[PDB]
Amino acid sequence: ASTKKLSESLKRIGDELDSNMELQRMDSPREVFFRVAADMFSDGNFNWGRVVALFYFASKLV
Amino acid sequence: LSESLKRIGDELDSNMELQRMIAADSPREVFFRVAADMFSDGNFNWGRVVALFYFASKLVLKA
Amino acid sequence: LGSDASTKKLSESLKRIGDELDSNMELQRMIAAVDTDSPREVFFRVAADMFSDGNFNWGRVVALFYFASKLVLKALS
Amino acid sequence: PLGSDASTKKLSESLKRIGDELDSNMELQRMIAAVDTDSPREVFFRVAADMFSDGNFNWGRVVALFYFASKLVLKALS
Amino acid sequence: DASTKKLSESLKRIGDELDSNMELQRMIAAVDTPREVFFRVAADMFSDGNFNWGRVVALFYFASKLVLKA
Amino acid sequence: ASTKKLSESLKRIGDELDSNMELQRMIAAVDTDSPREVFFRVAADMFSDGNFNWGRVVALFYFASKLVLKA
Ligand SMILES: CCCCCCCCCCCC
Ligand SMILES: O=P(O)(O)OC[C@@H](O)CO
Ligand SMILES: CCCCCCCCC
Ligand SMILES: CCCCCCCC
Repeated sequence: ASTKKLSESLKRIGDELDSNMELQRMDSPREVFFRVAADMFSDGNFNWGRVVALFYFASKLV
Repeated sequence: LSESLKRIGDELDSNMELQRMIAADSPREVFFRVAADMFSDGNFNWGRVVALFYFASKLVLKA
Repeated sequence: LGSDASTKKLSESLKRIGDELDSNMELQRMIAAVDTDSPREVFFRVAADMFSDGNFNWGRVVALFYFASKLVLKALS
Repeated sequence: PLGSDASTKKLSESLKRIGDELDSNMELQRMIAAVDTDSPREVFFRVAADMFSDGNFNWGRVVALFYFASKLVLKALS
Repeated sequence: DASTKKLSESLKRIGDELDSNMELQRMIAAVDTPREVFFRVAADMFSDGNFNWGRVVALFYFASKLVLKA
Repeated sequence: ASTKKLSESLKRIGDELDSNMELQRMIAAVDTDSPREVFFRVAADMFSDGNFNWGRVVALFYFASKLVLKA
């Protein structure tokens, strides 16, 4: 029950990110990444979850 | 999109139950058990992969 | 441009290991036969089996990395 | 529900056998343990330079060099 | 084989100029114990909107020395 | 603030790298049909002396990464 309560949480978070935001929204890879990254951190909040979402976004374009 | 990656990472950062469940040893064995239970069904959507990476990246900071 | 008894012997063994990986015909056939349907399920099935016995050593990580990188290239074309 | 996948099992069983030969090759681990614990960047370069001295840059060699690199980073870490 | 000599000699001087820049080494060493000063420098590096690749490598040079101290 | 001086030095270094026309000229003159062999021959020549300082690895990463864009 220990690992099961944690995996169902991440599984619940993962599917709700996949169904809420119409993702897979995707000319020049480097520019547009730094374009959204500058807009992600216009407010000086560099929280860790923002880097993780920005990490996957960078690997998507490659 | 810029606000999409923002609120996605923010709500994942603010889930008090998730941050409490992550705080609950031997990191690699639990990560393998968590990853095996996450994809016990047959869907490997990006959100689960990101949430597993977010769990792994948080799991390596404690070690 | 420089060697030693130990480093030269170490280099030839790593070179022999890497060459036997790429020339293992049966290994290359199994890798080339993976489905382009979902390489994620294949990668998960492989990783789950490689760490099912509760044992984790870096040779298996390295072998999983060799397959994952080849799986990425085949799924690109 | 993930059921069976016999062809993937043949592959994962082979990769698992390959990774265990690397970890249990006592001749390889002896050579890895017996390289200078002083300048790990230097010995890594000389190994890499000799591995690709012949014009062959196949991916299996890169992975074998990455394996030696990964073990090299751990020895200098402990 | 000689065309390599000029290029490798320039990259060699670039790397040595980086590590032997005493003012730069002092500034990198004067940081505090973590991941947030990296973003403070990063957002300060790209505030003019220029994301040319040389700046990313220069930031990688700082981050790698920053992560070694950790 | 305190990081302002360091941020301007890294930004200056990055701008000097990309604007070094003689360096960009040499990187652009690399054989596109064998970028791997050119890289190894440059890397072996860079460390032909006994020095393996981290700055040289970063410079090698700059040349290698620019090599991957053309490839
Ligand atoms: C004491 C020097 C730091 C230890 C680094 C060892 C890593 C060697 C492998 C290099 C791979 C790029
Ligand atoms: O020759 P292989 O082993 O396929 O690797 C080549 C790859 O590194 C780029 O083409
Ligand atoms: C112990 C199995 C870990 C496998 C990671 C799951 C990633 C699949 C996309
Ligand atoms: C050849 C890969 C060098 C990176 C070493 C990483 C060690 C874990």
